[PDB]
Amino acid sequence: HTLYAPGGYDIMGYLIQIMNRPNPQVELGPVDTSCALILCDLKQKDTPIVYASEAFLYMTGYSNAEVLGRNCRFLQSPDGMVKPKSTRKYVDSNTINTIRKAIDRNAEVQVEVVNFKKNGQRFVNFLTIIPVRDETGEYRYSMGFQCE
Amino acid sequence: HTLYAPGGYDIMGYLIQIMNRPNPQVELGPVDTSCALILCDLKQKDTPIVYASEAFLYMTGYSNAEVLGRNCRFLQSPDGMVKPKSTRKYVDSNTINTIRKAIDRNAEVQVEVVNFKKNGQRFVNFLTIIPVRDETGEYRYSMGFQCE
Ligand SMILES: *[C@@]12=NC3=[C]C([C])=C([C])[C]=C3N([C][C]([O])[C]([O])[C]([O])[C]OP([O])(=O)OP([O])(=O)O[C][C]3O[C](N4[C]=NC5=C4N=[C]N=C5[N])[C]([O])[C]3[O])C1=NC(=O)[N]C2=O
Ligand SMILES: *[C@@]12=NC3=[C]C([C])=C([C])[C]=C3N([C][C]([O])[C]([O])[C]([O])[C]OP([O])(=O)OP([O])(=O)O[C][C]3O[C](N4[C]=NC5=C4N=[C]N=C5[N])[C]([O])[C]3[O])C1=NC(=O)[N]C2=O
Repeated sequence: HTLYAPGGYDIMGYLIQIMNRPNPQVELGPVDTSCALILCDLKQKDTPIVYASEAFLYMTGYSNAEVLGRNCRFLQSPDGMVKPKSTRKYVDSNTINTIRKAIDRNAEVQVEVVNFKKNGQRFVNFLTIIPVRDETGEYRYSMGFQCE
Repeated sequence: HTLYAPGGYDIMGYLIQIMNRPNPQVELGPVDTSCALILCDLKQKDTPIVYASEAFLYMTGYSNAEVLGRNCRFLQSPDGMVKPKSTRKYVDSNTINTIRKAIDRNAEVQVEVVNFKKNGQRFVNFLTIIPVRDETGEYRYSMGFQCE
């Protein structure tokens, strides 16, 4: 059965994997459940978000139906309109390249980035993205760790 | 919360210890952030709840103040009144028997029990209880996974 994971993903399992991941690159610190986190599909074009907890939804002001299927970059514009390769007027291009390259290289990244909520409120997001290997060792997803 | 998840018992740590238990008696399956969690200390009088995740609070409609320091059986009555060794007038007593026995033998139990929310709403609770063994063999904590 899958009664304890209606979201569709064993988030507890990927967090455990990260906790014990060999040679931890960035310092994650304490994550439990109430943490604002999301999971993206690396095996799907533009790494769409395939799971958004809560906390994350509450924080960003977005619903589960508003974020699932989209790339987390929409949080970079006060109107949630962020196209790939484009130039953000309020977010450091440098920062996002660090995130971009780390992701393509399956490398860990931890930065501070300017994000925006649905209503348009700006805020600093202490983000960290750690790739996740599936049952077979291949990196199929990436877990997102957001914090205001 | 501030960073990602500090204030509290090492819940993440027990979830890890639990998934890696090489004696699976019951099947937990995948677990996400929607899973209501509670940690109980079997060595304290009447196995009181020492930790309750927000999902549990949200599910049972009670607050942290209201569930902390108490035995989860309070959920077996629409008014929160459930004294030990007493006959409940709604619940299936076999489910209540099975649970208690399991808990006394430090055995994993998985049932569907009849619970009640703060507002009186009745719900079927897919309850799974797994005790955590100590590095010394002793069982102090027991983790409960509940989902309507
Ligand atoms: C979000 N959380 C979250 C969670 C998870 C699980 C993942 C995988 C990622 C996030 N992110 C990041 C977001 O999804 C995305 O990865 C990020 O926006 C960067 O990637 P992308 O594809 O948007 O990059 P793009 O469009 O190329 O823009 C970069 C920027 O840099 C300039 N650029 C381009 N080539 C360059 C250059 N500068 C210098 N040198 C070269 N060679 C461009 O002009 C662009 O402006 C999350 N994002 C978020 O904001 N918040 C989270 O919580
Ligand atoms: C709750 N979650 C949760 C989480 C965690 C971590 C634990 C450890 C436990 C739970 N539970 C269970 C609850 O706290 C409690 O353990 C459970 O209700 C059983 O224990 P208890 O103390 O209530 O038993 P009691 O009072 O002895 O009553 C048994 C009952 O059965 C009948 N009986 C008694 N002797 C019998 C007999 N029938 C037949 N033969 C004999 N010899 C009587 O009718 C008794 O009244 C959680 N509980 C919950 O409801 N929801 C959760 O999510």
